[PDB]
Amino acid sequence: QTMALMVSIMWLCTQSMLENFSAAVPSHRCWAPLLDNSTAQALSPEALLAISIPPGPNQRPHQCRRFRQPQWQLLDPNATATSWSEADTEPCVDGWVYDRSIFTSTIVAKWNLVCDSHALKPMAQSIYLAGILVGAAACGPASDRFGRRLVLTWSYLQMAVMGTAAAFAPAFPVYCLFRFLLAFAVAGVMMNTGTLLMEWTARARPLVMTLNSLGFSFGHGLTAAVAYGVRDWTLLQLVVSVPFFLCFLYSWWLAESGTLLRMPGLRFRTCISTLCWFAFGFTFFGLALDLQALGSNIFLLQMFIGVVDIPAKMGALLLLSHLGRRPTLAASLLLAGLCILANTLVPHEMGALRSALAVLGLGGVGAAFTCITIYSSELFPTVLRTAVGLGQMAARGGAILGPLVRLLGVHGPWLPLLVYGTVPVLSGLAALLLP
Ligand SMILES: O=C(c1cc(Cl)c(O)c(Cl)c1)N1CS(=O)(=O)c2ccccc21
Repeated sequence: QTMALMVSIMWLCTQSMLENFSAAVPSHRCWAPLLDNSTAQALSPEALLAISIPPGPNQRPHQCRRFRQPQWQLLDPNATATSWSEADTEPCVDGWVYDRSIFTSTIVAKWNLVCDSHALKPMAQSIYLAGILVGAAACGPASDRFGRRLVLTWSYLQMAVMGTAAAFAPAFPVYCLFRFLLAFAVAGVMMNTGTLLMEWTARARPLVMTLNSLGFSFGHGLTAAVAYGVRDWTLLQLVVSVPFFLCFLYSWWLAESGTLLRMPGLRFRTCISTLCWFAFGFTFFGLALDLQALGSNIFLLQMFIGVVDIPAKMGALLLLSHLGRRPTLAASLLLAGLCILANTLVPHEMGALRSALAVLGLGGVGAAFTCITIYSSELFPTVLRTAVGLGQMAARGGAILGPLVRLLGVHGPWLPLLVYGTVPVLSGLAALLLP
């Protein structure tokens, strides 16, 4: 049934977007004696925070440095500001405390993802996407040998097990391994769902496709409410993985009640298709995992993303039927690129406009994915149609490289978004030359 696959892809969407909320970084500072000790520390907590922690980014108290001694010189206005020396600070060693207003417990606040380990969250996303790649590369022969239903049930069981395991992970490497196995099973489910929806009915192939995307969509759209309802990441992952335990009931139908010629042949079409897939995967998995910086409210941002991505990718099929395949694809790619570029061009004070631009860019990359996945079925004849698998592998590689460019935020907060806006523009300019 199509409804079962839609529910499955919606829950896989919740599992995928779980990383955007469980790895959210709140405003943090490390333990200070004049702010977290007993009453003897004294009134005016802002003055205590100012004299105990030097200023930092965005004219805020430094989230990564603490004063070893209380600097009373900055509190009295008669003295010159920024008079403290660098030697008076200590490397924020006494452990970090986090704001429990928005999120009560996250993977950043649990394992102390701080300056020295700030690359762990993008490294965790990269490990997840590498697990996705390994699963997509491995479950192929497994599905061809052991059957699609058996590997589907095994992947569902693995998703459930790894979800319940990562919900209670005591260490960071163990959590990374759990996420790697969960991503392996996610990729297995993805491959099986794609292989089944490609040939269950198909003329109706574009309709079925539009459909699994209206899918991941209703998804991010429902995962925002789930993240808003459950403030603890452990119980959040638990209640996200329980639906997979429920879907495991359909195992065994209720108990019975090669192709390397894609590179030399059509090399131009092959490289262009792989470039578009790489660009889409890169942009999507680089933007959909850092929504905290793209908007002011992550939940409202995701809800707006979904409610605007529904009609865009709905009319994407009308555009494909009326205007063609290449023109609408190039137009959507250029629109997404221009939106992500204007997201950096606009100042950060226009939060609503930044959120709107991010939503428009995500809708554009979704429409571009729809266009390219409809066009890949006609770029190559039946003899060459594993070009689709090669494009999928290229998109997975782009997804993997996605979080790796986010490390450039030290050189500037706009560089990752600058790349996320520049890559789709070049992708559309290259796809414009398609026949
Ligand atoms: O990862 C993939 C993916 C990769 C390949 Cl190679 C595929 O063939 C397919 Cl169908 C999906 N995503 C991530 S997503 O947000 O679910 C999402 C939403 C909409 C379209 C694709 C897609």
